[PDB]
Amino acid sequence: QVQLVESGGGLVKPGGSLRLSCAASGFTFSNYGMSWIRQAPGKGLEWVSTISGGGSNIYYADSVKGRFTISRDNAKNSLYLQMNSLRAEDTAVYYCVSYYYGIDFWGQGTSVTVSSASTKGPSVFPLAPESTAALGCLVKDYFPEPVTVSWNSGALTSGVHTFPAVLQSSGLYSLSSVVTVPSSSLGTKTYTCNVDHKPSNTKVDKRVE
Amino acid sequence: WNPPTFSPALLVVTEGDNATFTCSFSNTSESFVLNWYRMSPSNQTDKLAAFPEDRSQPGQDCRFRVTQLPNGRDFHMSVVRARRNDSGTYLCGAISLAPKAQIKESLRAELRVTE
Amino acid sequence: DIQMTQSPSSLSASVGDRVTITCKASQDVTTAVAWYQQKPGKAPKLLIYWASTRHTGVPSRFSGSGSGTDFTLTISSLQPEDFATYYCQQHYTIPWTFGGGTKLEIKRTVAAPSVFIFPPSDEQLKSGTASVVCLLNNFYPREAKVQWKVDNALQSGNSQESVTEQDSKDSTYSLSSTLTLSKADYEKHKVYACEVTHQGLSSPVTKSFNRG
Repeated sequence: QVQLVESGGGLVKPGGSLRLSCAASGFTFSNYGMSWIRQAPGKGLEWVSTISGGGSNIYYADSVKGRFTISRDNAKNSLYLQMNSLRAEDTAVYYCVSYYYGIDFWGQGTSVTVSSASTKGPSVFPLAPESTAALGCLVKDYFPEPVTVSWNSGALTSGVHTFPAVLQSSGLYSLSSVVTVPSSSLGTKTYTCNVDHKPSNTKVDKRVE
Repeated sequence: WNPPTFSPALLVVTEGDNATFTCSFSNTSESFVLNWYRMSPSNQTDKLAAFPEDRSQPGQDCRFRVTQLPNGRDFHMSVVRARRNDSGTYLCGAISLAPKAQIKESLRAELRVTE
Repeated sequence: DIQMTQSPSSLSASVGDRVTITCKASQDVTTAVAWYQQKPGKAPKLLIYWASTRHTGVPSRFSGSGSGTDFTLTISSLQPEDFATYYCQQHYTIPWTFGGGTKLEIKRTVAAPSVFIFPPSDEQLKSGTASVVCLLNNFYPREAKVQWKVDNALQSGNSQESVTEQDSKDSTYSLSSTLTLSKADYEKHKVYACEVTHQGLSSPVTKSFNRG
């Protein structure tokens, strides 16, 4: 089958640079145009740049002109995006794509995060106050995404809601995980949220009372 | 850009032999697709083949082939082992993809497959 | 630079429904319009191109039409796998541009949120900051209003909220709102309240605590 596989995404400081690569297979590479599309977190699709099969027709979105360079190596079945002078709003998933009529093949994307924040594990605080009660954990001030939250080591899944993180003005993320349980359970059962943040090698168990 | 041409206007071949049309298209860029069509009885156009091919259509009819000639302008569009039922009306079309997408068809030609 | 405007921004429908979504170009794009489906965490997939041509392997219930500046995508009979976000794109001229998207969500009966307020922990306060959390659990539709009041003073730019995607089981939403104060400011006040307005409630509900 046609396959497109991106690599090179990561964390960069504002002003820095990053090179994305894409390996293509399952078609004669030089006969098809290629493109980069991006999607900022929680946002829509944005075309970045396009290069024809032979590489002589090259186009850029105004938002990246002068900073990004697209290129291809037809002997290596490869597509590249050199991103210089990166800005915070370049934070996005970047998809390597190929087009024909519309964009018929998409890679699964590589994530780029442009931020001055440094890697930092979360502080985990309890959330504690009818037949139903709520409890939670506030997972505050971590970078970068993601964190994973479970409850009672995975024994408690029904009624759990772990919310999408919000980015704070500090540049750190924050989220909450909550669960509703029978009110009568609040004095008999123990409730522990387990928070994992691999970028910082952090694992936290927090008893909530 | 000018529409492609499609020649000869009348092609006569014998059943079992090959029939070759030429679609000619002056490309100002690499960003074109060339399509080969037959006209149906209801004057619906049916795509026979394309160059570059549609990668989402693997496993096509090998009887309809497109060959790029070395000058990069001319393309052979060939019916291999023509059948009497291949007699009809044929054309080619060019579709630009970038910087502006648009479709232009050639004049139509007739294929006559004899006994 | 052609602008593509999609509508509606979201639509609730049931399995079996006929649904039609709209895309409007800020200038003529002839028929060079494509449509894509995207599900959370996955790349988009192509559905339609040249306004009305169904892409290979796309189910027959998907169709598209339109020309000039007005385009539509129609799903003739919605199936469970069809709930997703849809994007149109013009492939007429560089720069290629996309609509903002239409989210297709599952219709269900109105459900009032259960509302809960959480004071800051002593652990966090010891660190110099105070977060107060208001939870709206398992409501529908998505639209809700949350207002923070501290000793009656309406709060403005010191809260953030987050919403879950539709529950896989009951098709509801949940929402968190977090009000963040310095410890000193938090200790200046007594009554912390979150007032919630939602279609399923006959009146706003206020949940509050007294810092003392």
